[PDB]
Amino acid sequence: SSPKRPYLLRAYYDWLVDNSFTPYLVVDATYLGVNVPVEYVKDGQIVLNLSASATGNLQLTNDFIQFNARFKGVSRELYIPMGAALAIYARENGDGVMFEPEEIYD
Amino acid sequence: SSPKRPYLLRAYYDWLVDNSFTPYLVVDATYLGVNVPVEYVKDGQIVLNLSASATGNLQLTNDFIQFNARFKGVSRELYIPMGAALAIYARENGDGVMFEPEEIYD
Ligand SMILES: [Mg+2]
Ligand SMILES: [Mg+2]
Repeated sequence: SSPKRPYLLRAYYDWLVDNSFTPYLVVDATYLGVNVPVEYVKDGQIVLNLSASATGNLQLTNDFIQFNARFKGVSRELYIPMGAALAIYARENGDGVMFEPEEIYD
Repeated sequence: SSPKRPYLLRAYYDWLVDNSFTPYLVVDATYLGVNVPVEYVKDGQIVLNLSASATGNLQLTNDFIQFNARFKGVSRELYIPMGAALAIYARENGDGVMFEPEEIYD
C-alpha cells in the first residue's frame, strides 16, 4: 500500500498551523529530484518555511511538495519529492515529528 | 498546545480510505462520556466500522467522533470523546496505528 508520510505530513502541518506555529520542513537536498536554491543548503540539508504568508501556491501532494517562495526578494519555485521530506516542526518550540524511514523512498 | 491525536486520526483515516481499506476504530468504552451500544462492548472495549457506507453523518472533530450507524437494522447515534479513541486500523490487514498517551486525555 501507499506510504503514510504525506498523510502524516499534512496532518502535522494542520496541527501546527491550528496552534499558531510556523511550519518548518527539513529536507534532504541530496535526494534525487530535489529542486531548491543550492546556496541555502547546509551540509546537504535545507529548512524551508511552509507558512501561508511565506509561500505561494503551496501544494502538499502524495508525491511531492511544491511552492513559490522569495529568496532575497527573488521569487523561485521549489520542488521536493516526498522521499526527501525528513521532518516537520514548529519554528517557535521545535515540536513536531521526524518521519519514519519507508522502503519505497530509499 | 492542542493534542495531536485528532489530526493523526484523520490523517490515518484518509490514508486507509485512499488505500481501499475499511477504517476500524478501537474505543475505550469505559472512558467518561462515551455513548455506544453497551451490548457490543467486549472487555470494556468496542471496535467500530468508520467506513463511509457503514456510517451516517460521520464527524471527525478535534474533541469527538460522532455518527449514526445501524445495529441489527436499528439506527443509533454514537458519540466518542477523542480521549477514548485508542487506535485506528485496516480491517483487511491490521495496518494502522495506536495513538500515544496524551496527558490532557487522562
Ligand atoms: Mg501564501
Ligand atoms: Mg455514509
